[PDB]
Amino acid sequence: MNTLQLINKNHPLKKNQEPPHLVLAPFSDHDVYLQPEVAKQWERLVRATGLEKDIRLVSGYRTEKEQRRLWEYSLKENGLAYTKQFVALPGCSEHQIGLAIDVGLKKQEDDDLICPHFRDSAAADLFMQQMMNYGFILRYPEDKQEITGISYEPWHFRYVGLPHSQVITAQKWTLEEYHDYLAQTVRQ
Amino acid sequence: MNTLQLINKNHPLKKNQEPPHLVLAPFSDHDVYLQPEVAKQWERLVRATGLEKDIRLVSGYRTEKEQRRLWEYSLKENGLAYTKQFVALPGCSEHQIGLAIDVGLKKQEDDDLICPHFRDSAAADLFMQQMMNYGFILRYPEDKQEITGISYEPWHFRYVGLPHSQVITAQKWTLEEYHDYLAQTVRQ
Ligand SMILES: C[C@@H](CP(=O)(O)[C@@H](C)N)C(=O)O
Ligand SMILES: C[C@H](N)P(=O)(O)C[C@H](C)C(=O)O
Ligand SMILES: [Cl-]
Ligand SMILES: [Zn+2]
Ligand SMILES: [Zn+2]
Repeated sequence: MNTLQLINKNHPLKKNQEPPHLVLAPFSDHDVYLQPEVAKQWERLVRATGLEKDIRLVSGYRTEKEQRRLWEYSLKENGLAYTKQFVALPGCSEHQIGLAIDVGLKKQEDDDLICPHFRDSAAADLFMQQMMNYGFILRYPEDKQEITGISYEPWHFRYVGLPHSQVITAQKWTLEEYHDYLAQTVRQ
Repeated sequence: MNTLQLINKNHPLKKNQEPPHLVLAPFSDHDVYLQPEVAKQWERLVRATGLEKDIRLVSGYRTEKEQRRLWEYSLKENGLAYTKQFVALPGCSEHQIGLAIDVGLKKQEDDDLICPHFRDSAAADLFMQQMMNYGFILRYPEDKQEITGISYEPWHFRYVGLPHSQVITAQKWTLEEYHDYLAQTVRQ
């Protein structure tokens, strides 16, 4: 189980890839499932930031079939442009390996399917200060769209574990750039 | 597509069972998947009742592994007796075939994933007046626990389609009793 696995349009999942072990993750108002270490660190993060009343887990594990239904729904409802921007192709979603969390605010009207609100908020600010100390990175940062192939998603966090999350966040890297960095270092 | 399939402790899913067709379902704050006709009738029901801003889809299709992890979670958090009251055994949940919905109120903060709040509100009252006209039944009514093997769940609805849901609801039947009725009637 590689917590650093790069999954995107250029690196899709293999169909022989073992489905992740899963557990039900806490701090949601519905059933969300995550790889066990991810759930454990998510829980540690929420408790340590004391954000129990302020944030919630919106989305976790999705099967490929589910990712395809999500994709097809957004394509139909929101059009190809929006969908390519904000939804990963089936086979290319981190949600399919149980290492991705979508996080939202608990006091939200509007709250949308594809783009849960995790912006303009003291809680989100605190979450962004401590996330990396529990193994999470902001997967799709602003102005990295050409590197990640995905538009800015303040709600989507990827578990990579320590110290990777701290290294990545401090350098304001994407996971793509992190792999580039590691490959360049073994190359030198 | 057997919309009347009886799934419970005494009638588990087989792995003769091909997985359900699935679509992303509307009127939720996260990704919920349902069999297509279920999602369609759910959407019609919410629009007809004008409850788009009042209720939400909490849970839909759940894989067998997910049901197992949900059950294991409840065991840890709530103990065995509570879990058996409210959570179907893995392999015995209607959620695994995509014909069940858990419904909650859209305004509820820190809602319970196991037992979503769905009583003492005008929204729930109106939903209970119209659900059966769109193919849904209250799966686990309050005075039927010896028949269903499950405690009263005001939030849990099962799609059986028309006219079945109207027949079942007018008789204050369970799906168990409905099956016994159809069986008994055939022998006439
Ligand atoms: C790129 C992400 C989009 P998301 O899952 O955060 C959004 C659909 N909720 C993915 O599809 O894996
Ligand atoms: C977990 C909730 N109590 P449910 O999903 O409404 C219970 C139902 C019997 C099932 O586990 O399918
Ligand atoms: Cl399908
Ligand atoms: Zn996501
Ligand atoms: Zn249910």
